[PDB]
Amino acid sequence: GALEDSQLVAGVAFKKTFSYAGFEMQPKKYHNPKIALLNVELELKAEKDNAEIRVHTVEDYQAIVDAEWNILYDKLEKIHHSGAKVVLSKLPIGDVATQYFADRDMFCAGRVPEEDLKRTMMACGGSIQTSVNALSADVLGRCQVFEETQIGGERYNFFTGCPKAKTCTFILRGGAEQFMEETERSLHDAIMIVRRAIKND
Amino acid sequence: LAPVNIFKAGADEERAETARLTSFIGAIAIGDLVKSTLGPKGMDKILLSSGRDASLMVTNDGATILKNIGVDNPAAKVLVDMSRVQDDEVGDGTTSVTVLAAELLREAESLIAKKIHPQTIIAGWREATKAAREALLSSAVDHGSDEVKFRQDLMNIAGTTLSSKLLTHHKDHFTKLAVEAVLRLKGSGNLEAIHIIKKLGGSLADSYLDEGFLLDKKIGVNQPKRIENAKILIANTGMDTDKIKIFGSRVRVDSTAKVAEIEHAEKEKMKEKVERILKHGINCFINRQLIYNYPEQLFGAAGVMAIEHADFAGVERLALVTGGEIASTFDHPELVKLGSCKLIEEVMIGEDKLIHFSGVALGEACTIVLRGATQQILDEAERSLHDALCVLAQTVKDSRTVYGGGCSEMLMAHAVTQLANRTPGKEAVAMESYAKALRMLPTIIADNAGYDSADLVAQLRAAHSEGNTTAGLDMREGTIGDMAILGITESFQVKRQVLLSAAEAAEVILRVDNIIKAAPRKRVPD
Amino acid sequence: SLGPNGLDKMMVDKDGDVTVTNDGATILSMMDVDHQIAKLMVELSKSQDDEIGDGTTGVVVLAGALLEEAEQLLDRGIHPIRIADGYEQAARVAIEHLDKISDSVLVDIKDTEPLIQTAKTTLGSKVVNSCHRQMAEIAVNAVLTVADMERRDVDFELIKVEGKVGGRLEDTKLIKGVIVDKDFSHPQMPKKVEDAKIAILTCPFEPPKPKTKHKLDVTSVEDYKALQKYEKEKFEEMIQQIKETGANLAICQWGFDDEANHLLLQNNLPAVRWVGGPEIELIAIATGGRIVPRFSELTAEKLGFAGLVQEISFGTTKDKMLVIEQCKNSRAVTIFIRGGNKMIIEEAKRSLHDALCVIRNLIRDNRVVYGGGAAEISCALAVSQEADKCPTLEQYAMRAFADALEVIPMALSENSGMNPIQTMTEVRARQVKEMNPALGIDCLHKGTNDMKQQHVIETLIGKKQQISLATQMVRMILKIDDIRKPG
Amino acid sequence: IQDGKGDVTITNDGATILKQMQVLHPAARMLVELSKAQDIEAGDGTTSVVIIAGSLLDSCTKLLQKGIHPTIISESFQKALEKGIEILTDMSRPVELSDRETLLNSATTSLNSKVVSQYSSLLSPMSVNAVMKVIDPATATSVDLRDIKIVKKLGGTIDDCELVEGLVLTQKVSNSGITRVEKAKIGLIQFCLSAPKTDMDNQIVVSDYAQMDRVLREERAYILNLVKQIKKTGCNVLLIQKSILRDALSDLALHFLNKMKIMVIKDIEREDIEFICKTIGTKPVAHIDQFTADMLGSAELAEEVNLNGSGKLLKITGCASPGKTVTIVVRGSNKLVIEEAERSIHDALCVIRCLVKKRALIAGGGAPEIELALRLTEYSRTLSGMESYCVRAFADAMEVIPSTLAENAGLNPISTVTELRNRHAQGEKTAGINVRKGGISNILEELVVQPLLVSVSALTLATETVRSILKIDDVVNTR
Amino acid sequence: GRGKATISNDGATILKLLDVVHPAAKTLVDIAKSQDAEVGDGTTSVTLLA
Ligand SMILES: Nc1ncnc2c1ncn2[C@@H]1O[C@H](COP(=O)(O)OP(=O)(O)O)[C@@H](O)[C@H]1O
Ligand SMILES: Nc1ncnc2c1ncn2[C@@H]1O[C@H](COP(=O)(O)OP(=O)(O)O)[C@@H](O)[C@H]1O
Ligand SMILES: Nc1ncnc2c1ncn2[C@@H]1O[C@H](COP(=O)(O)OP(=O)(O)O)[C@@H](O)[C@H]1O
Ligand SMILES: [Mg+2]
Ligand SMILES: [Mg+2]
Ligand SMILES: [Mg+2]
Ligand SMILES: [Mg+2]
Repeated sequence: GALEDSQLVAGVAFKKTFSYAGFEMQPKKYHNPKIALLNVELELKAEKDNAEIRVHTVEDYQAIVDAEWNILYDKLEKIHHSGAKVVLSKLPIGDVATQYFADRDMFCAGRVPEEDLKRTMMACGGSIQTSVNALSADVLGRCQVFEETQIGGERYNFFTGCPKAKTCTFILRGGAEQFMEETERSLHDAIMIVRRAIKND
Repeated sequence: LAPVNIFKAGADEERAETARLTSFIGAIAIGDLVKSTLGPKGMDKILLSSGRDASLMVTNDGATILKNIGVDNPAAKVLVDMSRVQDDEVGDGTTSVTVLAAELLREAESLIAKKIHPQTIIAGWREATKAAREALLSSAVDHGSDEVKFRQDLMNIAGTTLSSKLLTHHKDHFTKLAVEAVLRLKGSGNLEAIHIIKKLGGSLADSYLDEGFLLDKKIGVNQPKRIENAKILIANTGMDTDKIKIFGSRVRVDSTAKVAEIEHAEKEKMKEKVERILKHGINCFINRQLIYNYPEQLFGAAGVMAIEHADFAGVERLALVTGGEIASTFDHPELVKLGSCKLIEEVMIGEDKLIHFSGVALGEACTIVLRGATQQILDEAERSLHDALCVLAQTVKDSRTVYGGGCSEMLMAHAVTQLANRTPGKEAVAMESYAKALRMLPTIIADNAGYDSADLVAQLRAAHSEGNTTAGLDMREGTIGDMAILGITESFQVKRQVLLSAAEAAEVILRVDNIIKAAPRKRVPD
Repeated sequence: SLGPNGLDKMMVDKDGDVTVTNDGATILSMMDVDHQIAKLMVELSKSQDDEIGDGTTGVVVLAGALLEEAEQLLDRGIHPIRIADGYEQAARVAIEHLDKISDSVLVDIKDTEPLIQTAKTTLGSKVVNSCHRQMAEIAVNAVLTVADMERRDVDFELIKVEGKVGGRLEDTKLIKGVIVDKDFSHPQMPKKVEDAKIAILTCPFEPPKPKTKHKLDVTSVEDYKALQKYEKEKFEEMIQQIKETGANLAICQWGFDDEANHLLLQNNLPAVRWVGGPEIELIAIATGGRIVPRFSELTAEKLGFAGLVQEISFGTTKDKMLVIEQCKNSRAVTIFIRGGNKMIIEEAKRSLHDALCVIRNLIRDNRVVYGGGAAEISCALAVSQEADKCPTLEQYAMRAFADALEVIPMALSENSGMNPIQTMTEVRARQVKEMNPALGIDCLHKGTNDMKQQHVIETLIGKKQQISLATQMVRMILKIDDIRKPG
Repeated sequence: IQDGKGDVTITNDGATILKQMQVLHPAARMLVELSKAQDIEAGDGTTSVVIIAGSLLDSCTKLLQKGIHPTIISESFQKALEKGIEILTDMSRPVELSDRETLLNSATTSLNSKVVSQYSSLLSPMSVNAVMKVIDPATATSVDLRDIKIVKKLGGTIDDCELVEGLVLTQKVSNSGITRVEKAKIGLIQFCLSAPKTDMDNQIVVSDYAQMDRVLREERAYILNLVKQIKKTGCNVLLIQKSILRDALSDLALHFLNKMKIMVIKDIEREDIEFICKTIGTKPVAHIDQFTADMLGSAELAEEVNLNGSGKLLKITGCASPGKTVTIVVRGSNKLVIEEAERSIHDALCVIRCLVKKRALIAGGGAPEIELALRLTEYSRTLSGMESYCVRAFADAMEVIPSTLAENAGLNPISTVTELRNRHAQGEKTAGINVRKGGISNILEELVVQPLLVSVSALTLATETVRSILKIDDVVNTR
Repeated sequence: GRGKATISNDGATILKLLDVVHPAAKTLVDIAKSQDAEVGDGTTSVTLLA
């Protein structure tokens, strides 16, 4: 792209992360969604590395096998019943979770960077949750439109339309890595000057 | 070169003239190296390896030579890849294609010397190939509705394929073996269903095709060594420590008697499984895995011959030969089919004992025993028989044939010449060059024989021009003869592939005008 | 390497691998250089390739011509910032002129003729031009099948390009289904099914196993026999669960056991083993089914319908592949490439990628201009006309831009074998005399200079990107005045 | 021959010599394969085949210089080979397996060229008896030489080689005190006499002090039960196969077995079980429940002997169920002598095997070669063209063997070959070189004969190798 | 050293990229860094003035 193609989004936008099988089977545009921000890992795993299971009978063995699926599905249903349509996490989202969300027309993203998640929270108005046992309305973020778009060979997630935003994001175009680096360096000089001028005029 | 450097140390660049020179030299060298092995009177090459502990082979196939030759010229690698792909596709014609490509590039070199743009040559060659393939298609002869004529054509094709190889000393003997082995498959193109076993000792005329089947395996101790009217069960299961219950379980007790009881139950499980196996009413059990000594003694007491460790290939071939199915879990004797044969015994070949199945039910697979005086001789014999089997399978899959001995090349050359005399511009020279390149294979064949190649090719060209579309070379005397009368036959797919691959490789090489080499990765001595 | 008559380059890798290619981006990527300016040109070509996907060599040619033209002005005593400003002005004027002569045509599934013509024009320069009609048709059909139209985007993960050496290039085709490099697990399974119902699974055909550390204690013969019975009961139960839903074919992401394999063979239901995640999601998207993690969750509403599943065998090798075809309306297609050489396959893949990118650009924006240098000649005329009204010493920079914008017709004519100055002089005289901006260089010698009649079509955004990117890169190069480096 | 490592061999066997050298020329790496092929097919004549091949390849040079083509040379060689096969088959003579004198003559002829020619009067009957003890002459068509086992034991002299119609073991007995048993009942074991052990991960947990003694008591009782069960059947000799995962015989088990007066032999190999069963009639047992009095074998004597200083050796003799097996003990005062004697005995066995395979006999001493040369020289004149030259060259390339024999014997080769040819051209076709008389005389009177299969195989393989060699015209070096 | 290039017009960035080891010269780098941290603009003017 060209320099005049640079843009400012009042909202947030970040790069696509790693995805498992089924990510292509869920919708990629929402108008009035609800956003859940989590710090919880949603996949089938051992409860604790400190744990150990000792059992005597095959019936109890089968019950133990079923218990893990029951736990994971309980967490997934607790997320689903809150009304959220977009789910973001700092921790890995498993293939089972991805297919579960895709089977009910909901969007999921995992391994989102901490800075991006904080900026998203500040833009939308939610709060990071480490437990899905108290997912009320006041902890869910809201945006006026969410999309995924192709930009110059990459895929980007856009949350736009929030009027109460306290942040913004720059998308800078150019022809080379050093071109973009020098553009960013030039933008920083103006940003600091404007901050100082806001302080004293 | 510009005073400024635009490359790392060791990186190299070659521009128009040098690049064309290098590519043409490499291609012509590759062609000239393999020209000598063409025709009924070609000779062999010795390949010995410096690195692989001095491995020695004597060969005639073109692809085998080109794979082992360690070329470094970029142009030669394209020809090597083309030959390898041709071998993987049809399995015959790996020398003619590279000779044709080399001759085409040799003509293109002089055409460039005459100040002609390469794109004009490319267009001329495109039109020439378009005409030649149509002529070849119109020349084909289609059989298959007649069994006798089909068998005659198969015999002719096999005898023509084996002419250039060492097996030409016993051509009829090996032609019959190839034809029968191919027709034992009942129309399936499964080439790995034919097992070739080669062993030292005896003359090459002692090779044969077995009427039953042959395994190089053993049988357990205290078991019958021969069976009449056998009922065979073919299984793929684990009869070793069979109690691999894939759970992560363990044993915890407070005594040694309990461990003894569990150890007894362990053997009881295997005894029950062996009884379930025997419930099918069999007298021969063939497993692909290992059979331990306790089930071995159970089978011995029951009076059953057990075969252990006959791998996937052997199990599949036994299934195709006898008619049974590969079974497991042994819980429904009414839903599993058993094999059948009239005799199982042991035979002594050389100094080896082999299990021999005679009077089989289906015969969908076969084994071929090769005897020779040298390991190189055995390797070359198997390598030559593979080409015959492949071409026979291909011509069975598509049953239309074209005459050989240069007749096809002269027909294509005549068509290209007739096209060339009809067009203006510089492209006519390109098509005439294409015709000249086509007319070189009979020349090399005659030269390798030691005849007057120029005079013979002139006579052939005159005959084809006047209208004898079946004339060709007679090698046993060195004259002009009729290919239909003499029985020189070939498959249409092989010739089509040769022509198309040669044209594609020639065009790909000719479109190049710049060679850029990066700094090589340094080997680490110490 | 510019034009339908251009030649190609042979690049030797660090390990001795050979690549014969005409793509400027790939050539510049495979070259290794020390000069920082050379690396900048490589990055410029790569950025053009990432953004548009075509015209990656014209941009570097234009940038080189522009930098060459700036040298005389540098020698005459002009500050390079003035040159950069004049270049910016001329580029803006040319871009403003470019969209005035563009014609919009169409995007729909009914006509497809202009799309075919555009794909033909983009494929005319490659080694594929022997079957370029066929491959253009393939490309346009695939993009129209996959494209999303209300949002105006396509996803290239829904198009799978695979090639196997052997056969003829003309054997290349399009499959509205899936093709994978697998086969049926048991050698005695049927090789074709014509009304396949597919159950897609992500669980191994093995008894279950908890993820956390566990130990099952066996303390008696009764417990031993209970475990022994449980193991086989699980194997039977999973097969009955799969069969009860009416499915006829099963696909699994992991391996089977011998017992499961024999039971699947015995119950007349073929299966496929050890497939990948992308293949599974493509199969689900094509057949309309869903991926299930357990046998307990399998229902007849989660199966997929396929009108044919076959196993295809190639020549004298043992290689076999699986094809799933004749589904209802599908959002996934595959391109099956064949050829006699590995480098042929690679170049075919690159050409097909170029065609798909061009058709995607047409989807994004549907107004075009005419190639053969006509747009460049018209832009040069416009810049030269505008420069006559600029008195402030920038007319020199504007005329330098106009001169450097005419290097494309020189390159085309010189490659085609005619005389550049006479050819473009006559063409420009004809253009200024008449009022046809659609006159260019007759490269193929068909007897006319009218590219609109000859059906030579190019996208507008490609030219805009070329001009803007080259101008900005030239400005960056001109701005630098010092360099430090070790020895 | 001294190797790179430092090992030393002394040999007369042609195949062994060629294998032990390291020839580098590719044309010289096919002669060793030819020798191996002749060794596999016949077991004798591994030198004459190489001599004949070299002679033919040498004769090809004059024709190549004169201008003949290699293809013509190959075809003419094939014609001459067919004629030679015809002539030799005509010269052959029928033989019956019930004639022991003929077998003795053949064995001593095959054996009188090695270092052990002085011990032929002791080694020939051993070989004949060994072959006749394994086959059934009524219908035997081939001989399995893996049914005869050769055991090499240092000490003594070659004179002490012997034939054993029983079982010989090189390992010692683990039982301290018992070394000789008469009227022995023998059993073979494929399970372990040790503490119980399951194939799954097992472990015993102790939480009270009584269990500590209980475990020991239970283990002791478990071992004692197996020992009593073994004793119940009347077994005197026990054989246990090798085991590497768990201990196959514990000290407690050995103590109980010694208390019950049973001789124990341990570490029987897993690959000679078939031979042991074939020899003594036993049946392998892999479960104690199947240890029954019908699964044992009976033998008259089973005892270990101590040689003077070399060590111990177990011998089992007088088997009630004698199989078709036999063994040979080879002695010697040096390892080089022992291996050379072993190779000589193998040569004799192979010659007898060939004579069983083909019931035909022929005279030795160069008679077949000289007759072949004369007949092919006569045959050449009937032909016209380059064929006559090629066939005459093939005929002349066969005097090399008689010339070599005369030169080795120290006579005049020219006069010897001339006299041989003249005598073969006027009648008797059994005349040959007599080394004892030092001249030319009837060779059957010296009782020197050989099978026909050796000559036929040598000629055929040599001709095929030469025809293969003529096909090559380029050498290239690969990776 | 690693071949990575940096194109810059910023005084503080240029001074950081230069490998200055003169004890008196290091002060001019220090003041440029201080100015950049404090106000964010004017990194060349202070060095020229000093
Ligand atoms: N008996 C024959 N008489 C005449 N031409 C023959 C004969 N046998 C084979 N050819 C010709 O030999 C050529 C094949 O070359 P060859 O070395 O046998 O195979 P390849 O293609 O593998 O090199 C073909 O042109 C074929 O027509
Ligand atoms: N048939 C044609 N007639 C005239 N010009 C053509 C024709 N086909 C392609 N061109 C021109 O060739 C130029 C170079 O295209 P190409 O060589 O494919 O590489 P790129 O598209 O990356 O520049 C294009 O600007 C186009 O206008
Ligand atoms: N006593 C003998 N007198 C004469 N010739 C003999 C006598 N014994 C053996 N020969 C001959 O000598 C040759 C035996 O040589 P030998 O060393 O056994 O070679 P090879 O191992 O190749 O058979 C044969 O020609 C054989 O007939
Ligand atoms: Mg061939
Ligand atoms: Mg292009
Ligand atoms: Mg001998
Ligand atoms: Mg400033």
